[PDB]
Amino acid sequence: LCSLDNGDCDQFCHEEQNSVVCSCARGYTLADNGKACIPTGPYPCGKQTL
Amino acid sequence: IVGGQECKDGECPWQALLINEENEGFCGGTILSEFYILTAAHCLYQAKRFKVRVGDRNTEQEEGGEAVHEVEVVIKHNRFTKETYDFDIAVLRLKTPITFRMNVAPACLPERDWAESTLMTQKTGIVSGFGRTHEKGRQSTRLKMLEVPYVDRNSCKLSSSFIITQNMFCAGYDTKQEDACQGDSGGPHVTRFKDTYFVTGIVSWGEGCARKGKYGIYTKVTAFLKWIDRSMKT
Ligand SMILES: CCc1c(N2CC[C@H](O)C2=O)cccc1S(=O)(=O)N[C@@H](CNC(=O)c1ccc(Cl)s1)C(=O)OCCc1nccn1C
Ligand SMILES: [Ca+2]
Repeated sequence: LCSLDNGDCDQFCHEEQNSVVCSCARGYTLADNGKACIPTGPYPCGKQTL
Repeated sequence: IVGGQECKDGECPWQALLINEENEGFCGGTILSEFYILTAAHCLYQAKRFKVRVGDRNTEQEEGGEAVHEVEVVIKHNRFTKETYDFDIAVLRLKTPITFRMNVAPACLPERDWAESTLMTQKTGIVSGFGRTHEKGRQSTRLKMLEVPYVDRNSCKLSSSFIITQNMFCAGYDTKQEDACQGDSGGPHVTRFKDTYFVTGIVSWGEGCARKGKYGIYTKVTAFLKWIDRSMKT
């Protein structure tokens, strides 16, 4: 499931009781879809300042 | 860095440079947060006093985004072995917090299980620093980056004349003349996943630089994530 395209998670994918659970690093919030990770600030970790 | 490319504006913003008494960069670091820098424990024996410079891309110009930070506390792993460079990890708390901006941003700390199963099974990571551009050369005045293939533990252990511990992994090319080099130690090894960069390594050591059948050796950050998390609350 997390093997199948990271279970559709933007970031952290964990298999808990047969199902995918997505989570996000600090400075990100999980979207309504329970998969995408949304920055909370202008300089979230792991983003090039392009 | 031997070979690879210059870090262009905003490309390597988690790059930190450890600067000695005489303002010479000797080691790299990775910005984890406004207060915490990740580096190699062995870098702590390279200078009696040192500071951390962030947002530096040219060590012969003032691009204007550079800032120097005093280290409040050094957190070295108690099991660091100078003889083997085992447990080659340190965390620096700065006296003053970093202000994120152009060329100044933190790398994400991954969760261990996901990092090992997902990140370190990607083809390549990216290493960066102001280290030497040739094995017996001088250090770079430009911040450089290099894409380095992950190397399976077995091939790596075969390759090394020195001990490869469980706190180490291997990255770079067999024959191709691109590698990290002296001065890059302590700097970032990051892995891109869906356009987000996670810290996966610390530049630790190598048998010279870019030698045939020899790889760069990186502290396995994934094995120290709880140690890093614990250090960052004191
Ligand atoms: C035999 C390896 C070695 C050891 N170590 C390590 C444990 C083992 O017991 C041993 O003997 C010690 C000293 C020198 C050398 S060396 O001369 O062969 N290679 C140099 C240069 N290459 C690189 O830095 C890299 C290449 C690819 C990546 Cl990735 S780092 C090095 O590793 O310097 C690290 C120290 C340092 N950091 C900043 C400044 N300095 C001086
Ligand atoms: Ca500069």
